[PDB]
Amino acid sequence: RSPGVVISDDEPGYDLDLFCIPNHYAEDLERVFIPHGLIMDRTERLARDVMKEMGGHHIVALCVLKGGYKFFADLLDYIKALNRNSDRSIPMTVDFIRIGGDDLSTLTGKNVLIVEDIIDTGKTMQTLLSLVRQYNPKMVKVASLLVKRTPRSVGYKPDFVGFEIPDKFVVGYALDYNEYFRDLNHVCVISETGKAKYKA
Amino acid sequence: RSPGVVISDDEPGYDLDLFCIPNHYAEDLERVFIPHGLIMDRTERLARDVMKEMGGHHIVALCVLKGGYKFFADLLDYIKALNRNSDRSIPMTVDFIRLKVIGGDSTLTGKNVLIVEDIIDTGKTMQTLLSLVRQYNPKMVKVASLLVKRTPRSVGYKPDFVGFEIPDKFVVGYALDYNEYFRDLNHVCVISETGKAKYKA
Amino acid sequence: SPGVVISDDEPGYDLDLFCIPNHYAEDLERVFIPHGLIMDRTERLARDVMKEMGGHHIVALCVLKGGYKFFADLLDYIKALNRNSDRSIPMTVDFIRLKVIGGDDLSTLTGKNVLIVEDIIDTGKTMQTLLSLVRQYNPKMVKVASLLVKRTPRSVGYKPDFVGFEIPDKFVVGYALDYNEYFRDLNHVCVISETGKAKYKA
Amino acid sequence: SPGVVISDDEPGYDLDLFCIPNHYAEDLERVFIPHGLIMDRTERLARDVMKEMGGHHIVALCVLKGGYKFFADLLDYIKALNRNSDRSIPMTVDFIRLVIGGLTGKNVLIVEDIIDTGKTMQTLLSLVRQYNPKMVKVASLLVKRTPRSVGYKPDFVGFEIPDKFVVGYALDYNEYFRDLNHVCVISETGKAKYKA
Ligand SMILES: NCCCN(CCn1cnc2c(=O)[nH]c(N)nc21)CCP(=O)(O)O
Ligand SMILES: NCCCN(CCn1cnc2c(=O)[nH]c(N)nc21)CCP(=O)(O)O
Ligand SMILES: NCCCN(CCn1cnc2c(=O)[nH]c(N)nc21)CCP(=O)(O)O
Ligand SMILES: NCCCN(CCn1cnc2c(=O)[nH]c(N)nc21)CCP(=O)(O)O
Ligand SMILES: [Mg+2]
Ligand SMILES: [Mg+2]
Ligand SMILES: [Mg+2]
Ligand SMILES: [Mg+2]
Repeated sequence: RSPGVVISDDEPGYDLDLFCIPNHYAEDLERVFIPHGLIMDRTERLARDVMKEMGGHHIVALCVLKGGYKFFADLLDYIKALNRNSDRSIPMTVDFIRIGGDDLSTLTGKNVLIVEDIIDTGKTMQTLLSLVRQYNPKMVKVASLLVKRTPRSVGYKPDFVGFEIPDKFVVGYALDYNEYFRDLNHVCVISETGKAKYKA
Repeated sequence: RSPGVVISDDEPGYDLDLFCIPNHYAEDLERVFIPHGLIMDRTERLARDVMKEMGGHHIVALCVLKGGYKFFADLLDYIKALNRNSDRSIPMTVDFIRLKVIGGDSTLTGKNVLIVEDIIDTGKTMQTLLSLVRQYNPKMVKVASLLVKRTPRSVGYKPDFVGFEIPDKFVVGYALDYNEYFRDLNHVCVISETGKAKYKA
Repeated sequence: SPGVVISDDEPGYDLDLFCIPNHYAEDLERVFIPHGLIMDRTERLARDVMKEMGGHHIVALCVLKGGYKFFADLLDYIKALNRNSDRSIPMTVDFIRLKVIGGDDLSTLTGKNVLIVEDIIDTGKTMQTLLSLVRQYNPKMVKVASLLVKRTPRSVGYKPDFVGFEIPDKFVVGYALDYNEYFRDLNHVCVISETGKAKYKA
Repeated sequence: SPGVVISDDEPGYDLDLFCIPNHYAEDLERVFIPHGLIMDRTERLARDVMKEMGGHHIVALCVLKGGYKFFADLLDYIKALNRNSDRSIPMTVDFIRLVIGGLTGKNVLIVEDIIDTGKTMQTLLSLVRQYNPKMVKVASLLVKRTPRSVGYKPDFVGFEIPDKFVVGYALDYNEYFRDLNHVCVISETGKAKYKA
């Protein structure tokens, strides 16, 4: 339904000085695009949407490592918060994929929620949705923190979107650039003095 | 030095549907203006700034009720987080004051005083308060305000710590109110036309 | 529900097991109630309150100074419920201390669901007075939420409607509870060391 | 520091004193370790880690699945220290499932939910020693007192618990009770319903 929080092309983002930033990343980042707390507030709402739509059956929460781990944890924490303060409640099991994970035979007949960090071309998720559906789940839904407006898009749209962003390489909140920037709490844009430095 | 997070005049804010909003305010709000989480992030840095400038002597944190209570609580929580996770720290003491003055209290003498306010608009409230505080000779007076409005009506006061500098729009939430309502709202938001009419006094 | 009961011989926790402000390092003896334990109890307390007072407009009344942390945290959890359910109720806030100095005219309490938030009940005198006073303005309901309740011989016998913890007859500090204005800037509820009790004596 | 010690006669907490998920209302006996208590212990655990390993680049290795919640929180506190200190030391994240999932010349922080016999941690240690790093330390949320123990004692311990079977906070019982804030003790009805 919703395209998520839409971030425009001309969005300047925030100065790093305005926030508390992991200072081993001072000169490598351009601006802060999505502050940690903004992600949290958005994730809280997403959690309520997920429960409204899939909270009528047992849910299997599928975390796509590594970039999705932070989103996955916070999303589940907000779901768990709903489940212990409402009369409506569904049990959840958790799984982790990259390669690994449990036998996807456990997905049969269950409500599967795939949790991803970002959709670019959409190829990764199409491949994943292809492989999951061959085990006939009761329901497959996909929640992605980010969706990128890009000419290379297939045209796939996930079921839950946190943020729709421009075609710029974002890092932070578990999103990496060659395994760097994962320990950053905010989603920020990597600079050239950060790209060339951490390249390859 | 820092004017805080500058919110542009053409800032659209956020559609309500994207966030979790209290049901009884569903039709009373127009947009989410400053999301609760953004306030926390900015406040976290603000706590570090305060500790850099005032972390030398015993401080008295003065809360300007009612609107400042949320910001007061969170800012103190962030400062306390620093105090218990760092080598050197500074002991704090808390006082409360409401202005027409209804609160107390002369205890500010010789102490580092941190006044915590929700929003500076014309500057009169703070000017008055600062005169009343300087009446009793504190070692230092500092003001942290969550919001500072850009308005021609401004006398020209600028606090030492600012979270967000905003346009001349009437905001509510995060303890800020409209005729005592909307204090029970985490986000800073803009009132709808129906909302203004419903809670009009 | 008397809340979480703490026995008279509860040793508490060694300070070395938790993160405490170093400027209180030699001023405290044991951690009595960890801050996180307080939050969890407070989460359940918020649900109970809405279950009982969610019917009509709520006026939350904070008893300064000691109750500000509990008040802010209790109301945060209540707000979390209000924006995640289909049914929510408006809530206005007020601040008093500790006669009633400061605060709005108590006539505004007329007809509303009044919820009084206090840090600690000892003799019960402070609360019984305030209750009798508030009842004069004929509100639909008056309920008292208190973080702590002491088991003391001096007790008149008042029992609040919502209790976080029932504690022994020791003097505790932290979570906005003070010893001569000190220790309010402490996250955990703790007991004072004799060295600290002597340092901040009045 | 042997961590927080929970005695054998620990009655735990009555479920009615806390907020608990509906679907586990009868599957639980007592709340054993409140979520908030876990956070407070973890916060102090983070400063212990930074005291010991915070001079060099750390690689935090998460042990799936049970350790994921403790791993996330412990990292958040370390990251919080890291962006409030003056000497911000970088850290990378790795994941391993025990061997389904899965450094040389780096500092490794292994993060685990619970030490029981030590068989899991023993294997992982010998499986990490092969890659030859600089330093390896182990952080475990729980260390269970048991006669079936090899006698391994990790470098960082949150809580020392009696020989009871606890669930919650990503610790499971046949993959259930992971969606639970507090560490709790299973009810006998719960053992029967979710048996495999
Ligand atoms: N082969 C891939 C790893 C992940 N890809 C995402 C890589 N990626 C694509 N864009 C970004 C980005 O802005 N930041 C980060 N950290 N990663 C990015 C999949 C995106 P899709 O095009 O298959 O839908
Ligand atoms: N006499 C009163 C205190 C409140 N005023 C703030 C009133 N105020 C001024 N602007 C706003 C607003 O946008 N929202 C809310 N809730 N209140 C607002 C003080 C601002 P200043 O003009 O003395 O510097
Ligand atoms: N508003 C006033 C006085 C404070 N009293 C509480 C003082 N007090 C009573 N016990 C304690 C304690 O253990 N710690 C702290 N900080 N304060 C304590 C009120 C309790 P009561 O009138 O119902 O007997
Ligand atoms: N990798 C997995 C699990 C095996 N053990 C965990 C099994 N285990 C041992 N005790 C418990 C318990 O109390 N709760 C839960 N959920 N699991 C428990 C690890 C401890 P060890 O016996 O290898 O030294
Ligand atoms: Mg991915
Ligand atoms: Mg004001
Ligand atoms: Mg009191
Ligand atoms: Mg394990």
